[PDB]
Amino acid sequence: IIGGEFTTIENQPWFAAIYRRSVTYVCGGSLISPCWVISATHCFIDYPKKEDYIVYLGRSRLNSNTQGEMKFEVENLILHKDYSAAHHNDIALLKIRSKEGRCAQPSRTIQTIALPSMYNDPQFGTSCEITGFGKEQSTDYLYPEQLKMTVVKLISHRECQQPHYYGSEVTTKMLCAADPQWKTDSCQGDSGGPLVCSLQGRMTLTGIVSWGRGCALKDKPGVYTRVSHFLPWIRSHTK
Ligand SMILES: NCc1ccc(CO)cc1
Repeated sequence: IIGGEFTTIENQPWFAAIYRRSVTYVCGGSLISPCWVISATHCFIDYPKKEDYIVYLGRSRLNSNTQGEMKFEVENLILHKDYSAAHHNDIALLKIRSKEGRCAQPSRTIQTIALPSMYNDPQFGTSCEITGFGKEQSTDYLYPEQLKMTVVKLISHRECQQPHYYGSEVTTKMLCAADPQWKTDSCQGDSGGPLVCSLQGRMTLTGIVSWGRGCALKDKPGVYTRVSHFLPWIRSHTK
Protein backbone atom coordinates (compact mmCIF):
# COMPACT_ATOMS: atom_id res chain seq x y z
CA ILE A 1 0.00 0.00 0.00
CA ILE A 2 1.27 3.41 -1.11
CA GLY A 3 0.62 5.92 1.64
CA GLY A 4 -2.11 5.18 4.14
CA GLU A 5 -1.05 3.96 7.56
CA PHE A 6 0.18 0.86 9.46
CA THR A 7 -2.23 -1.35 11.33
CA THR A 8 -2.47 -4.69 13.07
CA ILE A 9 -4.68 -7.64 12.33
CA GLU A 10 -7.22 -6.45 14.90
CA ASN A 11 -8.46 -3.84 12.42
CA GLN A 12 -8.64 -6.43 9.63
CA PRO A 13 -9.31 -9.76 11.43
CA TRP A 14 -10.46 -11.21 8.11
CA PHE A 15 -7.28 -10.57 6.11
CA ALA A 16 -5.14 -13.56 5.19
CA ALA A 17 -1.42 -13.67 4.38
CA ILE A 18 -0.68 -16.13 1.59
CA TYR A 19 2.82 -17.53 0.97
CA ARG A 20 4.33 -20.20 -1.17
CA ARG A 21 6.75 -23.02 -0.82
CA SER A 22 10.97 -22.15 -1.63
CA VAL A 23 10.32 -19.75 0.96
CA THR A 24 8.21 -16.47 0.48
CA TYR A 25 5.09 -13.87 0.49
CA VAL A 26 2.63 -14.19 -2.30
CA CYS A 27 -0.69 -12.32 -1.90
CA GLY A 28 -3.30 -11.06 0.53
CA GLY A 29 -6.67 -12.73 0.99
CA SER A 30 -10.01 -12.43 2.76
CA LEU A 31 -11.69 -14.88 5.09
CA ILE A 32 -15.33 -15.12 4.02
CA SER A 33 -15.95 -18.22 6.15
CA PRO A 34 -14.32 -20.67 8.62
CA CYS A 35 -12.82 -22.83 5.89
CA TRP A 36 -12.72 -20.41 2.98
CA VAL A 37 -10.34 -17.61 2.04
CA ILE A 38 -11.08 -15.65 -1.13
CA SER A 39 -8.33 -14.05 -3.24
CA ALA A 40 -7.21 -13.33 -6.84
CA THR A 41 -6.45 -15.99 -9.49
CA HIS A 42 -3.49 -14.11 -11.01
CA CYS A 43 -1.83 -14.77 -7.67
CA PHE A 44 -1.65 -18.54 -8.23
CA ILE A 45 -1.89 -19.07 -11.99
CA ASP A 46 1.86 -19.72 -12.41
CA TYR A 47 2.07 -22.25 -9.56
CA PRO A 48 -1.36 -24.02 -9.56
CA LYS A 49 -0.32 -26.78 -7.12
CA LYS A 50 -2.16 -26.21 -3.83
CA GLU A 51 0.68 -27.99 -2.02
CA ASP A 52 3.14 -25.11 -2.21
CA TYR A 53 0.99 -22.68 -0.26
CA ILE A 54 0.67 -21.57 3.33
CA VAL A 55 -2.13 -19.33 4.52
CA TYR A 56 -1.99 -17.48 7.85
CA LEU A 57 -4.86 -15.81 9.70
CA GLY A 58 -4.60 -13.24 12.46
CA ARG A 59 -1.17 -12.18 11.19
CA SER A 60 0.03 -8.53 11.10
CA ARG A 61 3.72 -8.95 10.28
CA LEU A 62 5.36 -10.21 7.09
CA ASN A 63 8.28 -12.24 8.39
CA SER A 64 7.38 -12.54 12.07
CA ASN A 65 4.91 -14.77 13.91
CA THR A 66 2.08 -12.60 15.22
CA GLN A 67 0.92 -14.24 18.34
CA GLY A 68 -2.53 -15.78 18.11
CA GLU A 69 -2.07 -16.38 14.36
CA MET A 70 -3.02 -19.69 12.69
CA LYS A 71 -1.22 -21.51 9.88
CA PHE A 72 -3.21 -23.51 7.32
CA GLU A 73 -2.58 -25.82 4.39
CA VAL A 74 -4.56 -25.35 1.19
CA GLU A 75 -7.01 -28.23 1.06
CA ASN A 76 -8.30 -26.77 -2.23
CA LEU A 77 -7.07 -24.22 -4.79
CA ILE A 78 -10.04 -23.10 -6.90
CA LEU A 79 -9.23 -20.70 -9.74
CA HIS A 80 -11.85 -19.11 -11.97
CA LYS A 81 -12.01 -20.99 -15.25
CA ASP A 82 -12.74 -17.86 -17.27
CA TYR A 83 -9.72 -15.92 -16.08
CA SER A 84 -7.51 -14.02 -18.54
CA ALA A 85 -4.39 -12.00 -17.78
CA ALA A 86 -5.62 -6.00 -16.91
CA HIS A 87 -7.20 -9.20 -15.47
CA HIS A 88 -10.61 -10.72 -16.13
CA ASN A 89 -12.44 -12.90 -13.59
CA ASP A 90 -9.48 -12.36 -11.27
CA ILE A 91 -11.02 -14.28 -8.37
CA ALA A 92 -9.88 -17.39 -6.50
CA LEU A 93 -10.95 -19.60 -3.58
CA LEU A 94 -8.76 -21.44 -1.10
CA LYS A 95 -10.20 -24.02 1.26
CA ILE A 96 -8.11 -24.04 4.41
CA ARG A 97 -7.43 -26.77 6.94
CA SER A 98 -4.53 -27.04 9.33
CA LYS A 99 -2.64 -29.96 9.96
CA GLU A 100 -4.54 -31.14 12.92
CA GLY A 101 -7.28 -30.85 10.44
CA ARG A 102 -9.25 -27.88 11.56
CA CYS A 103 -10.74 -24.89 9.90
CA ALA A 104 -10.19 -21.28 11.38
CA GLN A 105 -11.36 -20.60 14.92
CA PRO A 106 -12.76 -17.06 15.19
CA SER A 107 -11.21 -14.75 17.79
CA ARG A 108 -10.07 -11.16 18.30
CA THR A 109 -7.41 -11.22 15.56
CA ILE A 110 -9.38 -13.55 13.25
CA GLN A 111 -12.91 -12.94 11.95
CA THR A 112 -14.95 -13.29 8.77
CA ILE A 113 -16.05 -10.54 6.39
CA ALA A 114 -19.52 -10.61 4.85
CA LEU A 115 -20.03 -10.71 1.09
CA PRO A 116 -22.19 -8.15 -0.79
CA SER A 117 -25.74 -8.70 -2.02
CA MET A 118 -26.07 -9.49 -5.70
CA TYR A 119 -25.26 -6.60 -8.02
CA ASN A 120 -25.11 -4.15 -5.11
CA ASP A 121 -22.16 -1.81 -4.62
CA PRO A 122 -21.71 1.39 -2.61
CA GLN A 123 -22.42 4.65 -4.39
CA PHE A 124 -19.61 6.10 -6.47
CA GLY A 125 -17.30 8.40 -4.54
CA THR A 126 -17.77 6.38 -1.37
CA SER A 127 -14.82 5.74 0.95
CA CYS A 128 -13.64 2.19 1.44
CA GLU A 129 -10.50 0.52 2.84
CA ILE A 130 -7.74 -1.64 1.34
CA THR A 131 -5.33 -3.80 3.33
CA GLY A 132 -2.05 -5.46 2.40
CA PHE A 133 1.69 -6.07 2.80
CA GLY A 134 2.27 -4.56 -0.66
CA LYS A 135 5.07 -2.15 -1.50
CA GLU A 136 4.83 1.26 0.15
CA GLN A 137 6.58 2.64 -2.84
CA SER A 138 6.71 1.74 -6.54
CA THR A 139 10.49 1.78 -6.66
CA ASP A 140 10.85 -0.12 -3.37
CA TYR A 141 12.37 -3.58 -3.66
CA LEU A 142 11.27 -4.77 -0.24
CA TYR A 143 7.78 -5.23 1.15
CA PRO A 144 6.62 -3.55 4.38
CA GLU A 145 7.18 -5.72 7.46
CA GLN A 146 4.10 -4.30 9.16
CA LEU A 147 0.59 -4.62 7.71
CA LYS A 148 -0.79 -1.53 5.96
CA MET A 149 -4.16 -0.05 5.03
CA THR A 150 -5.45 3.14 3.44
CA VAL A 151 -8.60 4.75 2.06
CA VAL A 152 -9.69 5.08 -1.58
CA LYS A 153 -12.86 6.19 -3.32
CA LEU A 154 -15.19 4.30 -5.65
CA ILE A 155 -15.14 5.51 -9.23
CA SER A 156 -17.94 5.16 -11.77
CA HIS A 157 -17.62 2.78 -14.68
CA ARG A 158 -18.21 5.66 -17.07
CA GLU A 159 -15.34 7.55 -15.47
CA CYS A 160 -12.88 4.63 -15.33
CA GLN A 161 -13.99 3.59 -18.81
CA GLN A 162 -12.48 6.59 -20.23
CA PRO A 163 -9.64 6.58 -22.21
CA HIS A 164 -7.45 8.78 -20.44
CA TYR A 165 -8.04 6.35 -17.63
CA TYR A 166 -8.25 2.64 -18.48
CA GLY A 167 -10.58 2.86 -21.45
CA SER A 168 -11.98 -0.55 -22.36
CA GLU A 169 -9.46 -2.45 -20.22
CA VAL A 170 -12.04 -2.19 -17.43
CA THR A 171 -15.40 -3.97 -17.52
CA THR A 172 -18.58 -4.04 -15.45
CA LYS A 173 -17.11 -6.99 -13.55
CA MET A 174 -14.42 -4.64 -12.28
CA LEU A 175 -14.29 -1.68 -9.88
CA CYS A 176 -11.87 1.22 -9.82
CA ALA A 177 -10.94 3.17 -6.74
CA ALA A 178 -8.54 6.00 -5.99
CA ASP A 179 -7.79 9.10 -3.88
CA PRO A 180 -8.96 12.40 -5.26
CA GLN A 181 -5.22 13.27 -5.07
CA TRP A 182 -3.85 9.93 -6.34
CA LYS A 183 -1.46 9.96 -3.38
CA THR A 184 -2.50 6.67 -1.78
CA ASP A 185 -3.37 3.31 -3.35
CA SER A 186 -2.78 -0.41 -3.49
CA CYS A 187 0.41 -1.67 -5.16
CA GLN A 188 2.53 -4.73 -5.97
CA GLY A 189 2.01 -7.47 -3.41
CA ASP A 190 -1.42 -6.23 -2.30
CA SER A 191 -3.24 -8.44 -4.85
CA GLY A 192 -5.92 -10.77 -3.57
CA GLY A 193 -6.49 -8.34 -0.71
CA PRO A 194 -9.88 -6.92 0.47
CA LEU A 195 -11.60 -3.73 -0.71
CA VAL A 196 -13.96 -3.20 2.23
CA CYS A 197 -16.88 -0.78 2.20
CA SER A 198 -19.61 -0.07 4.71
CA LEU A 199 -22.89 -0.83 2.95
CA GLN A 200 -26.14 -0.49 4.89
CA GLY A 201 -24.01 -0.13 7.99
CA ARG A 202 -22.09 -3.35 7.47
CA MET A 203 -18.43 -3.97 6.63
CA THR A 204 -18.61 -5.62 3.22
CA LEU A 205 -16.11 -7.32 0.92
CA THR A 206 -16.82 -5.19 -2.15
CA GLY A 207 -13.63 -5.89 -4.04
CA ILE A 208 -10.44 -7.92 -4.29
CA VAL A 209 -7.21 -6.18 -5.32
CA SER A 210 -6.63 -7.20 -8.93
CA TRP A 211 -4.63 -4.74 -11.04
CA GLY A 212 -3.83 -1.22 -12.13
CA ARG A 213 -1.36 0.77 -14.22
CA GLY A 214 1.53 1.53 -11.88
CA CYS A 215 0.75 2.75 -8.36
CA ALA A 216 -0.84 6.02 -7.22
CA LEU A 217 -0.37 7.52 -10.69
CA LYS A 218 -2.78 10.18 -11.95
CA ASP A 219 -5.81 8.89 -13.89
CA LYS A 220 -4.62 5.35 -13.13
CA PRO A 221 -7.12 3.95 -10.58
CA GLY A 222 -6.46 0.72 -8.75
CA VAL A 223 -8.79 -1.88 -10.26
CA TYR A 224 -10.57 -4.48 -8.16
CA THR A 225 -12.68 -7.58 -8.82
CA ARG A 226 -16.30 -6.50 -8.26
CA VAL A 227 -17.43 -9.20 -5.80
CA SER A 228 -21.19 -8.54 -6.02
CA HIS A 229 -20.94 -9.84 -9.60
CA PHE A 230 -19.50 -13.23 -8.58
CA LEU A 231 -21.75 -14.68 -5.84
CA PRO A 232 -23.13 -17.65 -7.88
CA TRP A 233 -19.56 -18.58 -8.74
CA ILE A 234 -18.61 -18.13 -5.07
CA ARG A 235 -21.63 -19.97 -3.66
CA SER A 236 -21.52 -22.97 -5.96
CA HIS A 237 -17.79 -23.27 -5.45
CA THR A 238 -18.01 -23.40 -1.62
CA LYS A 239 -20.91 -25.88 -1.50
N1 LIG B 1 0.96 -5.30 -9.51
C1 LIG B 1 -0.02 -5.24 -8.56
C2 LIG B 1 -0.85 -4.03 -8.40
C3 LIG B 1 -1.88 -4.13 -7.63
C4 LIG B 1 -2.61 -3.07 -7.52
C5 LIG B 1 -2.48 -1.91 -8.12
C6 LIG B 1 -3.40 -0.92 -7.80
O1 LIG B 1 -2.62 0.03 -8.03
C7 LIG B 1 -1.43 -1.75 -8.90
C8 LIG B 1 -0.66 -2.86 -9.04
